[PDB]
Amino acid sequence: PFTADKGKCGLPEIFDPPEELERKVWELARLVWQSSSVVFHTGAGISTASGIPDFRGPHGVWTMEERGLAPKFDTTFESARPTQTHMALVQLERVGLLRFLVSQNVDGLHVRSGFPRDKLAELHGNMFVEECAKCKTQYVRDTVVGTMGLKATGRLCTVACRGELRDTILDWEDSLPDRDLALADEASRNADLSITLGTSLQIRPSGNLPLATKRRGGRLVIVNLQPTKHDRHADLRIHGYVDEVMTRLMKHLGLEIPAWDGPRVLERALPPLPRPPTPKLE
Ligand SMILES: Nc1ncnc2c1ncn2[C@@H]1O[C@H](COP(=O)(O)OP(=O)(O)OC[C@H]2O[C@H](O)[C@H](O)[C@@H]2O)[C@@H](O)[C@H]1O
Ligand SMILES: Oc1ccc2ccccc2c1-c1nc2ccccc2n2cccc12
Ligand SMILES: [Zn+2]
Repeated sequence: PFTADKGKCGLPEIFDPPEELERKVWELARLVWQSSSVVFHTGAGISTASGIPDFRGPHGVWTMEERGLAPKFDTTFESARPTQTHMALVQLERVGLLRFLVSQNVDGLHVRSGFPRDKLAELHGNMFVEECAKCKTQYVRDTVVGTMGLKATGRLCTVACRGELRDTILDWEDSLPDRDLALADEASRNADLSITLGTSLQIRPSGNLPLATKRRGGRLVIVNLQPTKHDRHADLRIHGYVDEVMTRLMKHLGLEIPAWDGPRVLERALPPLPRPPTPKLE
């Protein structure tokens, strides 16, 4: 709990220089174009450009704690805006290029960005979500739910039930949600491309799921400023800021990154929108 293993923290950052970075994002476009089933895995580094520190970055929560310093937030969770990366994931799902979204983040931003909850697994919980112990109904709130560790929040279930409502923030000892894990695992297994964004992949089983894509010939892309636990298994590793990678990628793919209306919850994925025709890849 206090000696929970926080892994390797504050490893040096890598910057692919510009021409190498262009070449690798073109190759990622290539693989997106060639794949039948793309699953994206996200961690805390997709939210740093919205003011939320990561865990193991140079100024991450655990990194800073190791040296005696505090992490720094430049927003609240309620006032955080989804990044260019978050919104690029919203679009890729709408046009049928993303089959499933696995996230370790609890920051609420994927849900708030409008991303459909039935294509999303929130492996570590979501701080805006509470869950009824009795019927299992979830409530996506507009403010962070006061507690962590699957505790009672003090509110009751309003289903047509009075069950105790609890947070969904897993503690060190707490097993992952079975639904979310089972769907992330299925998705990961059947995917032919897994792309990891802003995770150092050190937590298991979250960080292992991208490797499942390797099983039957799947390709694995890792996008991260630091080294990650599975770098050697990656077919491509792109060392850059994820917003810069994603914006380049979308431009190659011929897609706009859509506008954020403010916080919205979408339960179920809408019907898929038209998307550009695919280039010839010789
Ligand atoms: N803007 C950026 N662009 C690219 N990479 C980034 C950026 N900012 C940060 N990174 C990289 O982002 C990576 C973020 O890695 P970690 O900080 O381990 O977060 P996790 O999501 O995998 O943490 C897993 C869980 O562990 C915790 O205990 C909680 O339970 C978490 O749910 C770093 O390697 C950064 O270099
Ligand atoms: O619990 C969350 C939840 C979400 C986050 C998002 C970004 C960065 C840190 C956190 C944290 C984190 N967790 C802590 C757990 C135990 C002790 C201190 C923690 N901590 C301090 C600041 C942020 C956090
Ligand atoms: Zn209930």
